[PDB]
Amino acid sequence: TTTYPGVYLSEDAVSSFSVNSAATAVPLFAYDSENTNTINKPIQVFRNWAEFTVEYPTPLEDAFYTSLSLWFMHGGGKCYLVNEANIADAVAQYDDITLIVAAGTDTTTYTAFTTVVGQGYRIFGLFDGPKEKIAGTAKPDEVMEEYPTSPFGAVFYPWGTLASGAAVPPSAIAAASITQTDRTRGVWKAPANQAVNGVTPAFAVSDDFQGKYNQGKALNMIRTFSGQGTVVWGARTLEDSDNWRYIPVRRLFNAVERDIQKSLNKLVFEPNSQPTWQRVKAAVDSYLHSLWQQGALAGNTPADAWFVQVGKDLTMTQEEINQGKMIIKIGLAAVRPAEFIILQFSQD
Amino acid sequence: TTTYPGVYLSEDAVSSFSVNSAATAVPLFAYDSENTNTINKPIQVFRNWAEFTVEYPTPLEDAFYTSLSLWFMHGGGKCYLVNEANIADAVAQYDDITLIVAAGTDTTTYTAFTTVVGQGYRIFGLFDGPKEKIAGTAKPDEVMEEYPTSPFGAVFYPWGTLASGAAVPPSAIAAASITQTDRTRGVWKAPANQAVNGVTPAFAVSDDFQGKYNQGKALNMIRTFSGQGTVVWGARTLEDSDNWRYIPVRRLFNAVERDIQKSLNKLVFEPNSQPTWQRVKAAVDSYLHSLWQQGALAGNTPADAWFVQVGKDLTMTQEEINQGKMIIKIGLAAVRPAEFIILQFSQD
Amino acid sequence: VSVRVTNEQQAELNPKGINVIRHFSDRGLVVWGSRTQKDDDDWRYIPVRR
Amino acid sequence: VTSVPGVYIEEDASPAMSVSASATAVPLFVARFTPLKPELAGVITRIG
Repeated sequence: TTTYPGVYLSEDAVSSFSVNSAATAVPLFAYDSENTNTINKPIQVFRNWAEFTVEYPTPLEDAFYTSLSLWFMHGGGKCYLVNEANIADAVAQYDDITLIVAAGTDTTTYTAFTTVVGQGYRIFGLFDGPKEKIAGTAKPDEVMEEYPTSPFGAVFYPWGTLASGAAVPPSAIAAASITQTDRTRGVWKAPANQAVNGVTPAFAVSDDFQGKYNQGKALNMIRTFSGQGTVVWGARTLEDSDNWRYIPVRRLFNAVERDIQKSLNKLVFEPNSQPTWQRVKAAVDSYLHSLWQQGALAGNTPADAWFVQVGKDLTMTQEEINQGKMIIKIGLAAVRPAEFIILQFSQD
Repeated sequence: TTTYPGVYLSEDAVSSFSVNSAATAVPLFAYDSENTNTINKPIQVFRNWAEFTVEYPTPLEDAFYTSLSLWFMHGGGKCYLVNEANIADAVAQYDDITLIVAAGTDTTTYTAFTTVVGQGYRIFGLFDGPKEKIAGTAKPDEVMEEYPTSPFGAVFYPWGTLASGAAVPPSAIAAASITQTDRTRGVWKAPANQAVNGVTPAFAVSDDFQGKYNQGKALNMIRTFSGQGTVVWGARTLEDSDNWRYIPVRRLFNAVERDIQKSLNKLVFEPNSQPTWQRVKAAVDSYLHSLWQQGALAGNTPADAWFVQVGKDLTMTQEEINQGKMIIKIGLAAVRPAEFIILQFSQD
Repeated sequence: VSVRVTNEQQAELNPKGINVIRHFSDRGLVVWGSRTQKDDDDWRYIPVRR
Repeated sequence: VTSVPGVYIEEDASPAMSVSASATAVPLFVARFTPLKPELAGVITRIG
């Protein structure tokens, strides 16, 4: 208003915006409801190794005690611990969960995993394998119907044994390989050849028993080589479709949208006009261009690597503008692991 | 009126209109009247998994408890639960029912299903199969006269067993496949190859026992393959006529009119003139053009895919205009599943 | 707020257009929704009316 | 499908496919043998 004479001043209305990167690793673990040597509190929050020792002063032998001791020993960070009846509540609240691992629970865990997928929370679990010693005489399929088929998760069979103490479920071994990966070099690279320390596998599998379990589903054995030892081996998800294999290409799309959806919550109820459309289009591709130089998604002439478009008649025509909708679409081509390396000799 | 001198102002009389999309999945279930471990309230309304657990604290073994636990575990939403004597009341009130499934009730359910079809409520039920083990020696027809022949419904035989607990009636298994279909990719695609999780079929059927039950009626077995598992198989309704087969082509016409009939309730008692006829004609085809680019109904030159016409002498001549009637007709060609894929080799 | 509203009955109250005061964890209380009463495509929004 | 304003997330799903070749080898033999265990009497067995 301009009621009285004098010196008035106004400032800018709106400023720029951009997305903040990630967290990339916050797991919740699988407590057991019938367990005794533990607290009756369902949800615990642990931040580092310090308070875990003052809460649990004695070294135990249970599967959860051997799992968190393997998480923190390879780095690790803020990790939760919930009972196996309250996953569907704990994911919908804490707003930062990435991994649902199974610390030796199978039956009631697979139902609570596919529950929070059904609402579309964009999460990535990972499961256990069978207990001991597939004989390898026959039956390649009947050990694989007890696992929920979905593009979220792997199984990690061979059951490392932790020669210091008792056995370790392999979800903890797989979760430790992701921690020293995203801290070292990105999330688009597979938790594939980074070695773990202090864990030996109980079995020696083969070179060819990997072969018959590489199609259909994704056993993803844990095999020890000469030189580098006790390393993980194979990064494959449960389906075999040419869009959704290769666990790192799933986690790339899984973490490239949880930072855009987190940022655009302060841009709703904004006027659906022309200066909005040229500002979101100029803010998204400035995040992808920072992601293309880092080697996350492959392609020259970076108009070929991705595309962003938003407008008035290419998308969201006039009648659905009157309903308030503001629809966009972006598409990008990620990288894939070089799982097979073949090389040809000739004479020329 | 223009009584006194001064500045008057008027505004526009009528504005544009368009249709709102859909809901596509609100089921009501089949309670049992003689059941004891339950509430005597006939009509319950459940919205998600939270209040279902506080109402039913103990895990039970009854057919309805195993049905809703399979609905919510694959996503799901707002679902009702009515006794088997009050379907004819609950559909006529709540104005959003789409599916009438049978949770292990056959005798009194088939009468209440065909009741609300008789008033033309445009609904699509789905039924159970026979109990166990067609021997396959003979008799292809005598298991199929106890089912009401209508273009609404299927049977879904093999009675999945839910290896965690007790048996599951296959109406719940079929209803879970529709939920992760319309959320993923449209309603015109059949609940056909999207896999379910945590349910194993009790039987292994055949490759050819599907064959003799594919004509006449539509057994639509549930068969487990290698790789992808426990998937549904076959989308066929009860008749074999070349207009009404293929369950997705029924639900396409079933949901393309429940949004036009919902919208035109605010356009009755409007003057039947020339500016009305050019406005409904320009509002319907702007909804079909949004539906043609999405791949719902097939055809190039989109004047060939549908047609809309409304006028004074092509339809609704002068005498039935004096009775108030405003009749239109629109016609469109949908898509159909590629149930059979044959391929021919040659040499040229 | 006096009564805590959740997202599953936000779906019912956002048609028959009435607005809602929401509670969030990080930023506290906030107003939510900007729809007027009568729901033809002429004026369904507060600013287009104002 | 959309009631609370919020922000919604959505992806495009498609069965887009390609074809890769297997090997034309590894038969089975139906001669007579002497198995060591009774479950190896009449079932197909993979030999590496």
